[PDB]
Order: sequence, then C-alpha cells, then structure tokens
Amino acid sequence: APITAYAQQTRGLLGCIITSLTGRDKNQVEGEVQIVSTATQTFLATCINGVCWTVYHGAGTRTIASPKGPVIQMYTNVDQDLVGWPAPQGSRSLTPCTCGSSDLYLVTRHADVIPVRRRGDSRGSLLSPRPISYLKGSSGGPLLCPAGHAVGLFRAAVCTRGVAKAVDFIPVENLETTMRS
Amino acid sequence: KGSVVIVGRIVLSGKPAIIPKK
Ligand SMILES: *[C@](O)(C(=O)NCC=C)[C@@H]1CCCCCCCCC[C@H](NC(=O)N[C@H](CN2C(=O)CC(C)(C)CC2=O)C(C)(C)C)C(=O)N2C[C@H]3[C@@H]([C@H]2C(=O)N1)C3(C)C
Ligand SMILES: [Zn+2]
Repeated sequence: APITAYAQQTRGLLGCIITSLTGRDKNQVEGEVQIVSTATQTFLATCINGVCWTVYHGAGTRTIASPKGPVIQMYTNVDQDLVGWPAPQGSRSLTPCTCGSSDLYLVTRHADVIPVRRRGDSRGSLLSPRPISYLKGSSGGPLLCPAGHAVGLFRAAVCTRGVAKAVDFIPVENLETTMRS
Repeated sequence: KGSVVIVGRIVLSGKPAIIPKK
C-alpha cells in the first residue's frame, strides 16, 4: 500500500501553554509522529523503535509532558542534533530502513508526503520544490523509504530565494549511534 | 523551561476507508 497520512490537532494555544507549565498531559496518544510544541515553536517528533525522537534545535534539553508529569529525555546530543524520550504510551513506532532505498518520502507537519531523492548521507532533492514556509514545522519528521521505514529525520531545508530545492536530514544510523553513546 | 507538549498527531497506519455516514 502507498504511504498515506492524516493529521489531528489534539489541543490549542491555551491548553498547550497550561500543559507546558503543568508538565502533565492527560490526553490520549495515537500515531507514529507527534506534532510537538514548545512556547516558541512547533514541529514534529517521530517514534522509531520505542523512542520518540525529535530535533535538538527545537526540544533542546526540555522534558516532554506526560500523564505522569514531565518526562526527562533519555537521549540528548547537541552534536548529532538529536533528543529522545520514551515513546508516549499510545503511540506506534516505525522501524529503520533495511533496503537502502534512495527514493525517500518526507511526511510534513501538514501530513503531506513529498518525495526527496537521496543524494548522500544527509541530503535529498525535492523532486518538486516547495517554499520554505511550507516546510516550517516539519523538523523532526520522518523520511520513509518506499516501504514506510525510517531512513531519517528532517532537520533543515536547503533553500534559496525562499524556496527549498533540497533537504538536510539525520540518518537513522545517528539515532542508533546516539543511543549507544 | 516549560515542557514540550504534544498538540497533535500524524497517522501513517491509516489505510483507505469508505467514509461512513452518520
Ligand atoms: C525545523 O527545525 C522546524 O520546522 N522548525 C519549526 C519552525 C521554523 C526547521 C525546518 C526548516 C523550515 C524551512 C526552512 C526555514 C528557514 C531555515 C533555513 C535553515 N536552512 C539551513 O540551515 N540550510 C543549510 C544550507 N543553507 C544555509 O546554511 C543558509 C542559508 C540561509 C543561506 C540557506 C541554506 O540553504 C543546510 C546546509 C543545513 C541544509 C534551516 O532549515 N534551519 C537552520 C537551523 C535549523 C533549521 C530549521 O529551522 N529547521 C538548523 C539547526 C539547521
Ligand atoms: Zn526500507
């Protein structure tokens, strides 16, 4: 089956803020990618193999709000630009790619899956470029191989004149590495 | 430093379905 996805907003501005301070999220969790938010920005956190990874330059060394209060990160790595918490009770996890496909797909914050041709360990070419405003909020999102397995996490956009031609990502390997370090 | 809060979700596990009527 083809990679399809949808998005559901679970909470608004005020509830988010309260929860940010309160540190206790009582809502139910579903999905492989959580739409994450801080006080400053919003992005994505992908659940790969029991852990909920996101981009460090967004989560920082913050804690994720859970029903049992704040949850301390289980992985932080300023250099690999990664952080990770135990996947929230309810989510479903993706598994890493094992086909070395170079035809990847990026699931965006708007639940749109767009193609990116792998051009190296951390780059890929948007077969059909998009403006950066579109890609905003998609950091920490997944890069799936044709089989739907995690190849990487969207990190930055390779843009010029406000239009993203390519994308820079974090290979699943750096997660595994970050895990053992 | 506030906690990161989940404000939404993206679901990939959904497979085509015939939107039910209510
Ligand atoms: C996620 O963190 C988010 O979704 N954040 C939530 C809201 C913003 C973002 C996703 C990118 C969104 C679209 C692009 C928005 C502009 C940010 C441009 C940065 N691109 C970048 O670093 N590109 C590099 C090459 N390159 C430059 O070095 C500089 C410049 C400006 C001339 C353009 C350019 O193409 C790479 C070689 C790294 C690809 C960018 O995406 N970021 C800068 C910073 C954060 C991300 C970012 O905001 N990601 C870091 C740590 C890479
Ligand atoms: Zn694969």
